[PDB]
Amino acid sequence: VQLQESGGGLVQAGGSLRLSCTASRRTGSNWCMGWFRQLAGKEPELVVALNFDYDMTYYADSVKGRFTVSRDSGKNTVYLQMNSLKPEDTAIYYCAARSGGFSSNRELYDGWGQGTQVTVSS
Amino acid sequence: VQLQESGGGLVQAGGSLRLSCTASRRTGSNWCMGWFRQLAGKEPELVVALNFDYDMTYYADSVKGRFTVSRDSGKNTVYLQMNSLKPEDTAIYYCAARSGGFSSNRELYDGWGQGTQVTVSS
Amino acid sequence: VQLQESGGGLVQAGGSLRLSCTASRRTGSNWCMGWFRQLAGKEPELVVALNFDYDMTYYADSVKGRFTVSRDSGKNTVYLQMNSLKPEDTAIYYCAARSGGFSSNRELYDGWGQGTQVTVSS
Amino acid sequence: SIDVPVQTLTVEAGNGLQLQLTKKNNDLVIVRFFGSVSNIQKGWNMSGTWVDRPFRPAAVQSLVGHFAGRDTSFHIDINPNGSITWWGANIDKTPIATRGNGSYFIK
Amino acid sequence: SIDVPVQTLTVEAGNGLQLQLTKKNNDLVIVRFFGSVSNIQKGWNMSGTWVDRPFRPAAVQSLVGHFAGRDTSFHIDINPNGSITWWGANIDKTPIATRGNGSYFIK
Amino acid sequence: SIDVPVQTLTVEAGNGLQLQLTKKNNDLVIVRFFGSVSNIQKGWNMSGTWVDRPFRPAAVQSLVGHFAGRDTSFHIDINPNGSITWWGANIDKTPIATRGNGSYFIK
Repeated sequence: VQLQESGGGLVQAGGSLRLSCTASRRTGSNWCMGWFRQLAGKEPELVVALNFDYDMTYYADSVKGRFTVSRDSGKNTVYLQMNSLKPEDTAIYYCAARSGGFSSNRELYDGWGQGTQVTVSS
Repeated sequence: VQLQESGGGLVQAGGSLRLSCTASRRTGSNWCMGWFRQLAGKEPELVVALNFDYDMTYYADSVKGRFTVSRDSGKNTVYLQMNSLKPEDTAIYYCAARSGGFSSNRELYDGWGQGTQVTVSS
Repeated sequence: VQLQESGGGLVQAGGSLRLSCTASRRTGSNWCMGWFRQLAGKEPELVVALNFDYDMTYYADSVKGRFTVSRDSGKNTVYLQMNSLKPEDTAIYYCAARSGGFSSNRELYDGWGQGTQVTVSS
Repeated sequence: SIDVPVQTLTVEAGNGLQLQLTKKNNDLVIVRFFGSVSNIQKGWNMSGTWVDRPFRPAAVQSLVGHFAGRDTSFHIDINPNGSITWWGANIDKTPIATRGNGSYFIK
Repeated sequence: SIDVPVQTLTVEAGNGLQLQLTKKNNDLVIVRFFGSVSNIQKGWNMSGTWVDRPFRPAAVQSLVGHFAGRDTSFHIDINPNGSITWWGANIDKTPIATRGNGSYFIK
Repeated sequence: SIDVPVQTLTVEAGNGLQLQLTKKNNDLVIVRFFGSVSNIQKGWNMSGTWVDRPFRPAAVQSLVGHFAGRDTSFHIDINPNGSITWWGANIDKTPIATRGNGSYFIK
């Protein structure tokens, strides 16, 4: 229900950046944690997600190969390693967590982060 | 009345002919309607059939790709569109409906039409 | 007395030798009868076996294609027909039987034979 | 522990497929698959014994089975009329061993 | 013979998949698959109606279904919160008929 | 509603496969598949805990399971002696997640 974010911020193009998100609780089965990408003026979209119970991931085609998501164990935490950052990746990234699998639909994501700005510069 | 047949008759070579068959009642699950092919003196054979519950079809090797069977909706009707009619396709086509899937056996087809003459001229 | 073994002995390289094994009783489902291979000094390993309930076999990579196992019916018997015998197949062969499938473990094999010396000379 | 009536039936469904049906409390049925299937097309009526009246369901029931030692699957339809429909892939002359537990209600 | 309470629920789970749930003795549920699944990726929440409260399990239940006329298989997760998770392969735009019987306990 | 005894057992079957059994009325058992199977050959005994006495059936039961995110499946045999036999395809070193609900009578 309650999430806390860390990392993000400004980064040179081609560079790297690491986002972290941990949940206070687990709401149920098929526990999923990831991030939503909100491009300025455009719609939010599920960019990255990890199913805890199945140890399986989903990647948006725009970030496939460049972005990686992994957890810890007794920490309830998910990491997002962002490599080869394009200028088009700059957005406010929201951490999201839910029970029931992956969803593109913002609604019934039991946790929704306050957001962390990721700015890509020269 | 179990079954009602319409269409058929006389047709030219390489031409086309349509056949219709409605049912008054459904006898159960895996509801199938189709047609049997009895050549002049030969042993009758299941030539075409459709499952209503599964939306799948059967075609005989000899008529594969030339014949097409379809339904509408609640009409409880099966339509047989025949194309590229060879002079060896001349037969009395019997309509048949059963609950239980596709069968080669004239056995139990709860509905058995009176038949309709189909002759192909050259 | 669970198992009774026969055959074996001295044979020329490239020649053939037959092993037999009958079981007094069946201990349950997934009933298997097979043979273990203990090379002088080395560890005993499952080399050949037949599941009665599934009519399916197992063969060790080294004896694949060369050795064959078949049963009878109302006999509870398994034959091992060994062909193309190599000088490296000189071992004591223990007949084995169990309920529960194939196992390399000298464990809950309910039947364990006293062995038979299979010798491949010049 | 509560005691309930138990009935038992073995059906040679045809094409090699064996069914072992156990009906407890005249409602819940657990079907066990045995034997080996062969020479059956998809959606076709199986060429053996129909399920006896006491074991017939009020509405159609699709029961999933598994081919032994493979990752492939099949399922069959027991129709209220007693007939069994094959709804796996087209199986040729080679028999494949068939196993599985499937349960259905009658009422 | 012992008679028991019987409750019924149909769920249009989404993506073409249809669920027919029968709950006997407020415990045993047999789900019957129907319809045709299409446009769904693995592990994704299904885009339709969730399972109603009286039918939700206490812990997650994986139910195995079969694709008619094929040797291919699938499973769904009915989560305690009522959501349905698709756990078969990714399916494109072409609908495939889905059948099978699965059972679970609620308590 | 009718009250019935409930017993619970988790079994580390070996090779990564985990079974959650629930026994109701000393008869009906539902097996829930969990974990990830790896390094196991077709027809081989699983290298772990055997099913405890109170959950052993009187006769061999085949339980179908499904591999997550794939269209492939397996089944296991619970033998009367408690041993679990693998009957899916041969699995290599890479583990595949295994789910499914299967049921069987003990009596």
